Amino acid sequence: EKGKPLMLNPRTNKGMAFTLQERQMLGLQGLLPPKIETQDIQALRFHRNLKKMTSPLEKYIYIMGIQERNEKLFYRILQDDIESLMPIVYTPTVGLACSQYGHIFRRPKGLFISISDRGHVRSIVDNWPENHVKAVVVTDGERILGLGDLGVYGMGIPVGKLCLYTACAGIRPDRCLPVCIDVGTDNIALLKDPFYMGLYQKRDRTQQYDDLIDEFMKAITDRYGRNTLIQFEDFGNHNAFRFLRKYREKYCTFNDDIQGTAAVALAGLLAAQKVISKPISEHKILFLGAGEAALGIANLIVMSMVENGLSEQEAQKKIWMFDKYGLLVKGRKAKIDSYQEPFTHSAPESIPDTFEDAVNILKPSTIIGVAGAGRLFTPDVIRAMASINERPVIFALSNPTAQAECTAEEAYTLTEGRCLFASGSPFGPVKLTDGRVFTPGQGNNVYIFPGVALAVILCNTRHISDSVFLEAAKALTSQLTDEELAQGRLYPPLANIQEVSINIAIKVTEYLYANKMAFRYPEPEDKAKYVKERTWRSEYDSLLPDVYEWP
Amino acid sequence: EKGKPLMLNPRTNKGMAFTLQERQMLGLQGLLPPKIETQDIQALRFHRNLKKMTSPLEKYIYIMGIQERNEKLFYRILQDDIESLMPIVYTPTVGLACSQYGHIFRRPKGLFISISDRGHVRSIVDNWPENHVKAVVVTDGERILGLGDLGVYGMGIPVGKLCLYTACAGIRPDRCLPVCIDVGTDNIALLKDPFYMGLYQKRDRTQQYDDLIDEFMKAITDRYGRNTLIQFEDFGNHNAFRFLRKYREKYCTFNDDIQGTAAVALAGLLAAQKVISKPISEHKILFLGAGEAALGIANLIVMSMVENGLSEQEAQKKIWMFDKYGLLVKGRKAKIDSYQEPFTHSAPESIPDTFEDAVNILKPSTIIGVAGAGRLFTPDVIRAMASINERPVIFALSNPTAQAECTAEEAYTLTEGRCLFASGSPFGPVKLTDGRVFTPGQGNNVYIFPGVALAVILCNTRHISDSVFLEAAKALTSQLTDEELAQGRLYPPLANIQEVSINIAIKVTEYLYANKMAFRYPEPEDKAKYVKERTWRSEYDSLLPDVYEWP
Amino acid sequence: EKGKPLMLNPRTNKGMAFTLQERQMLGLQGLLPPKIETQDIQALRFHRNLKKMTSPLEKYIYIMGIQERNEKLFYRILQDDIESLMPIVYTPTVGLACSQYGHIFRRPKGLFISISDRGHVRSIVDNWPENHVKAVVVTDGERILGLGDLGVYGMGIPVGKLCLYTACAGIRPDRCLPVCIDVGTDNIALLKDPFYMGLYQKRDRTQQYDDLIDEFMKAITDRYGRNTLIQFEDFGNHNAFRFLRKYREKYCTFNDDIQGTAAVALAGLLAAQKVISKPISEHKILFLGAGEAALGIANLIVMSMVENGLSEQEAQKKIWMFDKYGLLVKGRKAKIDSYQEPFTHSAPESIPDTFEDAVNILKPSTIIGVAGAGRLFTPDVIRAMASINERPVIFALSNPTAQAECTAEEAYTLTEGRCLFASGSPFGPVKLTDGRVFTPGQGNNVYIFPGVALAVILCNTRHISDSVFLEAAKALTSQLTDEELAQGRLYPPLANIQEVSINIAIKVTEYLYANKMAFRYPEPEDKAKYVKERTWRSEYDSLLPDVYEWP
Ligand SMILES: NC(=O)c1ccc[n+]([C@@H]2O[C@H](COP(=O)([O-])OP(=O)(O)OC[C@H]3O[C@@H](n4cnc5c(N)ncnc54)[C@H](O)[C@@H]3O)[C@@H](O)[C@H]2O)c1
Ligand SMILES: NC(=O)c1ccc[n+]([C@@H]2O[C@H](COP(=O)([O-])OP(=O)(O)OC[C@H]3O[C@@H](n4cnc5c(N)ncnc54)[C@H](O)[C@@H]3O)[C@@H](O)[C@H]2O)c1
Ligand SMILES: NC(=O)c1ccc[n+]([C@@H]2O[C@H](COP(=O)([O-])OP(=O)(O)OC[C@H]3O[C@@H](n4cnc5c(N)ncnc54)[C@H](O)[C@@H]3O)[C@@H](O)[C@H]2O)c1
Ligand SMILES: NC(=O)c1ccc[n+]([C@@H]2O[C@H](COP(=O)([O-])OP(=O)(O)OC[C@H]3O[C@@H](n4cnc5c(N)ncnc54)[C@H](O)[C@@H]3O)[C@@H](O)[C@H]2O)c1
Ligand SMILES: NC(=O)c1ccc[n+]([C@@H]2O[C@H](COP(=O)([O-])OP(=O)(O)OC[C@H]3O[C@@H](n4cnc5c(N)ncnc54)[C@H](O)[C@@H]3O)[C@@H](O)[C@H]2O)c1
Ligand SMILES: NC(=O)c1ccc[n+]([C@@H]2O[C@H](COP(=O)([O-])OP(=O)(O)OC[C@H]3O[C@@H](n4cnc5c(N)ncnc54)[C@H](O)[C@@H]3O)[C@@H](O)[C@H]2O)c1
Ligand SMILES: [Lu+3]
Ligand SMILES: [Lu+3]
Ligand SMILES: [Lu+3]
Repeated sequence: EKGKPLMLNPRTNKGMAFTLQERQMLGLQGLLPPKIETQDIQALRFHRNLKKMTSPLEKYIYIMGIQERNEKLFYRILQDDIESLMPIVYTPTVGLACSQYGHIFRRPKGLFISISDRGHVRSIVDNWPENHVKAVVVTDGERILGLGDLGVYGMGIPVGKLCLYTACAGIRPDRCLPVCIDVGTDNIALLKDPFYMGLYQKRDRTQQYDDLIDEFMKAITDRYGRNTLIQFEDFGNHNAFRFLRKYREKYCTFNDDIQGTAAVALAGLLAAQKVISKPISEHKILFLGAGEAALGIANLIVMSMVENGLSEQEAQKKIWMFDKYGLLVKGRKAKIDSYQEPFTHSAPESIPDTFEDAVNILKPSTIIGVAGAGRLFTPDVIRAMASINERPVIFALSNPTAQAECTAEEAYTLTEGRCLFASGSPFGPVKLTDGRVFTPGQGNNVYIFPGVALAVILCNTRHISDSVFLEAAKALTSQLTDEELAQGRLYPPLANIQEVSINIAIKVTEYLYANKMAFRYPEPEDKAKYVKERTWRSEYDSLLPDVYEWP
Repeated sequence: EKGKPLMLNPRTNKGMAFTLQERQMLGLQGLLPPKIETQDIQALRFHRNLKKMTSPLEKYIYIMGIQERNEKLFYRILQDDIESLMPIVYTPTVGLACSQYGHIFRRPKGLFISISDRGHVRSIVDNWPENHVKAVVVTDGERILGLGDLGVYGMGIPVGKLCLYTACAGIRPDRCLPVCIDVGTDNIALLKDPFYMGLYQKRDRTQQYDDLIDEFMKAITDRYGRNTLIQFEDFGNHNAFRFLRKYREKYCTFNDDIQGTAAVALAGLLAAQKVISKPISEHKILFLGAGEAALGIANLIVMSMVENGLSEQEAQKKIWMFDKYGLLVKGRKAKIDSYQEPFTHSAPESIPDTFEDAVNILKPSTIIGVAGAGRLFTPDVIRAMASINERPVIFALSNPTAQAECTAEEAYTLTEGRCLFASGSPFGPVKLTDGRVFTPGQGNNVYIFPGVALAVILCNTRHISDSVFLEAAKALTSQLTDEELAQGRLYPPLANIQEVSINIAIKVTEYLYANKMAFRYPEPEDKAKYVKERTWRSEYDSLLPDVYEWP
Repeated sequence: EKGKPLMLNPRTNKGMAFTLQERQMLGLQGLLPPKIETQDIQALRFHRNLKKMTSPLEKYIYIMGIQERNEKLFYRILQDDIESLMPIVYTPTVGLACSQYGHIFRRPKGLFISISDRGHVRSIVDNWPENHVKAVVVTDGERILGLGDLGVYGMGIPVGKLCLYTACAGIRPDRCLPVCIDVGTDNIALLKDPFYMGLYQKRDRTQQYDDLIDEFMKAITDRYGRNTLIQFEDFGNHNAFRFLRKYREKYCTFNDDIQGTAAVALAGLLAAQKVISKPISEHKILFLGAGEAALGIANLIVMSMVENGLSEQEAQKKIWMFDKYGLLVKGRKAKIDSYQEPFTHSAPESIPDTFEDAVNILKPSTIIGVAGAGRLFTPDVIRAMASINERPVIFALSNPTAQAECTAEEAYTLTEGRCLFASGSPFGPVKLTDGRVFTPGQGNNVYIFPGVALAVILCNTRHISDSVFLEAAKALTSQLTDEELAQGRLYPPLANIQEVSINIAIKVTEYLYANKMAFRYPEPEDKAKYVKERTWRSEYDSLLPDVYEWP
């Protein structure tokens, strides 16, 4: 192609950063102003403009705009302050954006397969411009973060992650593809909003539903290969948990909200013991709730507990769960799902009633907050664990900084900095009464999924096993400098999420090869330089044709 | 536009004559043989191959090939050997090819409008790739030359024709458009021809046919401009005359079969007298038939008799018509149509039975053989004219050479050479006993329409007046040379048909301006340069961008 | 893409076969005669036309055009009458066309990597409009059949060849790419040909040459992957054997004029013995030449011998070769090449001054005319062998039908039908005095390269071993009927080359597969239906967009 269609395609457009030669060769001369910018000027003007921006959503709507304008530029700036931009491009700003979706709508971004399209998903799947695709993120928006049902308003999610895929891992922007499935909704507020962008109708939980998913999986694979990466996101547990059991062994899929999480959690717990050094067998982990996040970590734990010569059975018997309906035990009045059954150990002599109550009775070495019900890690709770453990482990991942089970402060200050804390949300250093500063640890999934993703793709791996995430964990934590440890943080600084992911890549592509799960041939000798070589760069490319005089 | 499509479109492609640099900058490198030919080299490979060919229609096939192949090479070749290729790319071989259309089809060429498309003509009209179309050529296939109704097999003419408009006048191909309208055919054979490629049904003569032409008429002027020229062709006398009467002053249209013909005749008819010199007033013209081609002329004659000082009446009264049914006289039994009455004079004392009988009875000065009935211009008939006239004028235009009213020999020899003979069929010189080579001329309409077409175009004339044909006629005649006269031809050698039409273009555009029939401003001063300036080239152009250093 | 480009493309064009719906929707109405044809009427128009043809090259020309205007059709027509068209699209008419290339030239047909494009081939590769290429053919026009250095006039071989890959095996056209590499030329005549379409310089042989080959090999692989099939062709022995050993291991390359030829012969020879039954050990084999063919053939034989409980050494020791410099024995006066040594045995007591002479002293079971010098298997040479052996094997591969070492007649007759004949050129049945008719079997490589090519591709077989060709022969050979064996052919009817090749492919896949060299996963339980599926078709395909109401 040539001409303005060049300037129209974000994948090509370089704005003023187009060289005079191209500008001429390409028949652009006169379509751009007499100025030839660099990628540093263009970028400058950006911050120079993002600053004057007030609200974070406004900044989102701005940046997200340079995505459908100039692919390179958009992504260059991305890493430019990847640390600070991430929270606008993704969490939490995107939850805002996702709620606003349909109002702040401007240009479309992903792929849309509706239940009204059943029987033709393929052709649709064939409507997508991109030739080579390797990454696919899909959601049916049923559980858009803590916003619950958001229908197609949720497509904001796929869009976000795929950005990180590239931003911190180096996956090709073209090779990705966010997708949103529309089967209707349940949010009335959504069913009566003239600005909604999907089929106006209650969800579809009939057989039609699965078949549709089925049809799309095949359509995607059919169209792009069987090794093509398919990440399930924001779904309705039940489905999100069964749609995994089902296809995992059939396709190249994985669900971050589950596997992706458990990965980071572990990493946390891990690095903790690296400083605690407490003989596995004696551990006691108690959960403040039995949901998705829980069951998810609960097993990658057992999994690694077991990997240490422990029988799955005795392993999981070291895992206790406490959800709204009280403590998770045998025979209780409330209900307990199949996934729950294992972690539901026969009732202890005396039954607590307060999480705080439980803590005692059971006496866990560890305690994790995943109930998203605000601050339940009372001062008492903390201060009790703080007693029973010479160095307690507390993890409040609930989000946002509104739902955490507690705070970093109450955490350390109520334990003599004798505890090891980690927050799912962000939290500031903590200097205490003795001039002691404790920089805490935030467990974002951005720590895993992008790394695991790059590996599985560059390896032509055909399936993603749990041992992978379990291995992913290690990879991560095994990135914590002793001083980081000294500092007290159980997660590598979010400033270098790149390299960290790039490293995690390596170590995973290696692992893959060793266990012979990688089919990419022929195996390379230097995976380091291997991987590091395959990353996608924002650095512009000359569009000039290869002329050359002929002797 | 770039890539193979450059090589795929005939207008762009130029084969191995594509310069290394264009190849390189256009991305055609390694798509063409490393050799770089010139146009001549190419045009040579052609004439070399053409040589080893046998049947003309075989050639016509080959040649018409380079058309839908390399626009710029095809034509160069044409005006390269015009006098010799003319009767291949067009009559007579084209007559052959039309009857064979379907068995010799390889690729489509013009625009097809069918009554099945009635109501949507416009849309059809809108599918023609070209943007700027100035000259059109329509036909409904009813009377393809002497081959009659040929259904869609006639589309072989609009193309042939236009080749001349372009090769002779110097008109821009991408500005012409050969159109073919389908309303069934009446040819049973075709009707049963399994390769016939039109609608399988009787010719529709209902009201619909009228509306179609209309819809099309307007649909074309709409999309292209009411100043856009439309030439009617191989049509059916009855229609070709009314449509001519109708849209004449409504659009920029005319008809070759009538208008075109008429002019060329007179051309001869003046080149003759020019050597004869016989006081108009004593002139007596007689037609061997009274159809289309006769009345078409009969009036071009009048107009000029009346231009010389006669009155409409006194002029025609010097014209007589004798068709199959005998002498055309006031009250005669056979039918006389409104377009004949004028020339149907009052019965001369004696009514002749034979054309030769009439020859005496009337005592004409000029004899016109247009009945297309072969040798009816009997040696006697010759000898008679030759007697009663010390300088008889005989015109056998019937075609082909067979239907000819006679032959130059039986004319010149049977007159000692005291006859000014012209034929619508090719005849070589005739050396008699005393040893005198006379080159009888032929009156191809190819002399007219192009040059006029040429002028009417660039003059943005809105309507074609017959006065233009009469004028045109002079133009052509006045091309003659005393030597061309002394040689015996009243028509200029086909060889320089280039200049011949070009030169006519000028003189005609001039006439247009002066009578104000021209709307192209500003009116140049030196018309000669004007036109010679506006003639399409055959020589290659560049596609190479305009690159240059910015100081 | 729609409108004219869609019919401007040989791949998409369907001529009058475009449905009305495709016509209206794709904006083609009017652009095509109002007649919707069917492939059958189209193809019908072609034979009915080809008939009136005469010269064999003429037909060639006529059919090679259908190729550049409408794929599907061309081929449809092709395999329609593959037997009669094969020789026209290929040998022995192809050579007629290579010699006349440029003297016939109309439109480019493949890739062109000149030595002048050195250091840039990649880009040139990048100019090929096809995105997924899987089959490649390359040649340097140095030894194009018994014609010799033909320059870029030889491009016609890959092109043609490719046609059969398709027409015979079922390989997707857009995935095939024929290539020619201009490095100058040693044939003078061409160097003086004003039409010559290549580098008007002497054949470069310096280091630049190989380097270019390499630059290319990767260039291709770079763009189309590594597993991309690369068959060599009509090179100058020398390089053919070297580049062979070279890239053989680093690429999916192979050479038909070596590995292919072989396979056919052994398929002939395997056949013979099936009706001869003479326990290997007692086999003796001579050769009328030691150039290219000889060695190739020879070895695969050795390979099989080996296969049957033998030893490389003795094996070839059972093989002898008599070139134009006497026989290939130890210490002879002429020059023996490295590839020739393992067949240049130690001189037997008396040394043969003649083939006939060597025929006795050696008294071989099998004989093979691969000298292409003509009839050297004289009636004596025949009868002699006839005598010596009760069931003698004679194979005269030399081509055309002029270099044939003998003929089926002089074979079957001068042996009462005691021999096992097999010729390279074409020959029809032979009836004897005792009214005994025998069809002589022809051994074209067309029987092979397709089937295989097809296999390697579909199986992503990264490399092509010799154990496959030999395994190919067996498979081919195994396609013979006992009645077919009755008539006496060692080669199945060319009339069923489709299946033959397909079935050969099926057999090979399982092989490639079972031998763990097929990488395509998952390995299909049914190779039959498997291969049988992915076969390309000549049946047109709808263009209509997938439309459907939304409930
Ligand atoms: N200038 C450019 O845009 C440019 C230049 C050279 C190569 N390439 C591309 O590189 C590819 C060849 O790579 P390879 O086969 O040697 O690699 P590989 O086989 O080592 O990689 C394994 C698979 O992962 C894909 N892949 C590689 N890096 C990726 C990334 N960073 N993000 C997402 N997917 C990735 C590959 O296409 C391949 O299918 C070609 O498809 C080509 O299009 C692009
Ligand atoms: N990477 C991360 O940082 C990350 C990842 C996943 C989940 N999370 C956090 O975990 C929280 C829950 O997410 P989820 O996916 O597990 O949801 P979920 O619905 O699966 O979990 C809810 C569980 O918590 C229990 N619960 C709710 N309120 C309770 C209360 N007031 N007291 C006691 N138990 C209560 C419920 O019984 C239920 O079993 C969220 O706030 C989220 O921010 C963080
Ligand atoms: N530029 C040229 O050289 C040129 C141009 C136009 C027409 N022509 C020739 O004129 C001939 C007729 O064309 P037209 O358009 O006038 O056709 P037409 O059918 O309209 O007219 C033919 C006339 O001749 C009469 N006629 C038929 N047979 C006759 C016979 N046997 N004896 C006497 N009269 C007879 C008919 O009554 C009819 O009126 C054609 O054969 C054609 O070759 C030549
Ligand atoms: N290299 C090229 O291809 C090239 C270069 C210069 C101009 N042009 C073309 O010339 C046109 C401008 O015409 P102008 O205003 O100078 O002319 P003009 O005003 O002198 O002519 C008046 C009319 O005649 C038409 N015309 C001119 N030459 C013609 C021809 N050779 N055949 C058929 N129709 C013809 C014009 O389009 C115009 O409608 C532009 O539309 C442009 O596309 C082409
Ligand atoms: N599938 C087939 O049917 C098939 C395949 C390949 C080759 N061939 C035929 O094989 C013949 C040669 O091809 P090639 O590949 O062997 O090429 P080549 O040029 O490498 O082989 C020539 C050999 O024959 C010998 N020779 C030359 N003249 C001789 C003579 N006058 N007397 C005895 N020996 C002589 C030479 O020493 C040389 O060893 C051709 O005619 C060709 O038609 C047929
Ligand atoms: N209407 C159409 O033209 C149409 C429709 C559906 C699919 N397809 C094509 O089929 C391909 C899917 O192949 P698969 O995954 O089943 O292959 P596969 O894995 O079963 O086959 C192995 C390899 O052989 C190649 N291959 C298969 N048939 C071929 C042929 N006939 N000619 C040349 N190469 C061939 C494949 O591309 C593949 O790389 C897609 O690339 C798609 O473009 C075409
Ligand atoms: Lu999520
Ligand atoms: Lu006409
Ligand atoms: Lu060959």
